[PDB]
Formats: sequence, structure tokens, C-alpha cells
Amino acid sequence: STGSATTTPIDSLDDAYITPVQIGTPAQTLNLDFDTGSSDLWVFSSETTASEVDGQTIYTPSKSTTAKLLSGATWSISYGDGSSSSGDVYTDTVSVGGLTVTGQAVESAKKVSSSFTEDSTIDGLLGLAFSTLNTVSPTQQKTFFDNAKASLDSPVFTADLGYHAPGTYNFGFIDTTAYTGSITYTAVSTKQGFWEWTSTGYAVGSGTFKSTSIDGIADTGTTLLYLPATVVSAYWAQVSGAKSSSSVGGYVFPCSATLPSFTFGVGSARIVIPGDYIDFGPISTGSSSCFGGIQSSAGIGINIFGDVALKAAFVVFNGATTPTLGFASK
Repeated sequence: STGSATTTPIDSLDDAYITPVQIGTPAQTLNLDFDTGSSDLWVFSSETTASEVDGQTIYTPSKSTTAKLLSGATWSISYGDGSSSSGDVYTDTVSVGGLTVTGQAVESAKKVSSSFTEDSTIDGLLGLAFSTLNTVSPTQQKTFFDNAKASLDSPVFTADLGYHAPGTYNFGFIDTTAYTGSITYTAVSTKQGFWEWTSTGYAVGSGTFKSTSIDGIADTGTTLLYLPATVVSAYWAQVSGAKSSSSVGGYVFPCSATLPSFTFGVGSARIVIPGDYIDFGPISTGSSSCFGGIQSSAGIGINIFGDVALKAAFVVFNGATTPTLGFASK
């Protein structure tokens, strides 16, 4: 089997991407944030505290003939941005782009943090990291990908995120028309439950490439590119007037600037992030100070190749017995 679904930016900045997901019988379609940095499929639901729902589409398990309460199971998650959610669990039929899993754990939110409530466009998350990170207790549950894997033509999914435009998540096949050149594959460590890999270096604009190992995670659920302070300082040093602002919470730059590109290494290959991808617009409405798309990972504890980086590439998440990651230009 295979599946193919379009993923769409939630706003003009590509702050996140939503992908329609069919849950239950008859189908209830929710727009979920596919997140390769977590492993829970959770949704706004009929059980979510009413004051914490503001415009989202909810899953109502009582209206699904295939929903079954997973007796005794609860979940609770906290994300790197400080947001969180928790609730109980059903199993139900879940389909993504024509690919169907029966018996998928669908984690129903009873509580969500303000960040989630305030974002009307995201009806939940669909985790695509390794199932060892799944938070369901007392019986840990598998991700949608893990459940689908054995049925897929090939045990892979791909992320092809657009810049200010829709893109695609495919399951079970590699669309050879979706990228240019060849895909370069690189080793993955699953020890922390993430798609963790080591970039071979970076360049700023037309500058020379610096060969240096940068361990980080491929995370579709993080907006920006978070890298070591040395790397980030070298980037922003090439932008006149750019500075790190403690009050704002990262590097800002004059909105009048033209940003240089940023290149990262994948083995001997190179992925180029155009400068425009690094512009996240005014810090507040009407400001001439703009927020940078490359930020320091210091104090996160891990480097994160988020959407800013991933959207410059066609990315293969290879869930073979020994997982790997592939990157191609596009």
C-alpha cells in the first residue's frame, strides 16, 4: 500500500504545516501537524475542556462506529516550546492520503495548553518519530507509520514541504519526479527516539564550506533551524544590523536586509536554504525588526533541523530495520 497527502502552511510565514487526516467511521477529517519530532497522534475532541477549544475541529469518538476506548490508558506530553496536552485514548481507523490503519491509538485531549487553543488551524498532532517516545501509559502505543509499515510497498515516508506553498507527505514510496539529482542517505541514531543524524558542515552565502560534524534531528514539527551558537553567529554576522535580542528571544535583523543563503552538508552533498526562507517577518505588527529563521540551539540541548531546513529538500525517512535519512535538492 501507499498513501499521499498534501500538506499546507497554516499561515504566511510557514509557521507549521497541516495535513488532512480521516479518523473514524464515518470519517471525521481533522487537520493535523505531522511531527517527526514526537510520537503521539493526539486530537482536539469532544472531551477537550470547552474553554480550551477555540475554532478547532474536534474528534467525537461516540459518533464513530469503529472507535473503542483503550481502557485505562492515559497520555501526557510536553513539547520543546513549552506547550503541552493530555487525555485518554481510543483506538480507531485512521487514514492519510488513502493509506488506512485500523486499530490506531488516537489520543483524545482532555486538556491542552494555551498555545494550542490559540492556534485555530491545528486540530492535533500526528507523531512520526520512533514509537519509543510515545507517551501512552501503561501500555505504550505505536505511531501511524509504525502501524502502517509492514503493509507499505517500502518502509518509508517522505516530507516535501513547500516554501509559502503546499507540499506533500508520501507513505510507502519515493516519488522520483519530486526532486532533482540524487538522494544522499545518511546514518540515523534512534537512541533518543528521534530521526537523529550528523550533518557534515555548513556554508554562509557564497562563503567557503566549513567541514564540521553537527548532530541534530530532522523535525517537521519545529518551525526554525536551531544550530550551535558558533554557526548561528557566523550566519548573522553577514547581515548588517543583525543582533541577538534577549528581549525578543533570538536573532533579529533589519527588515530592509537581503538575507544570505545557508548551506548544510549531507555526506558529500549540499542542501542550500535560500535567504528568503530565513525571514520570519516583523517581530510585532508594523515593526521594522524581523525575526530570524536560524537561531541558536544553546540551552535546547539538541540541534534541530526544522522546517526552515527541511523545506529546502526532499527528505526520505527510511524506516528499514536500520533506519536512515535521505536528502535531495528539489
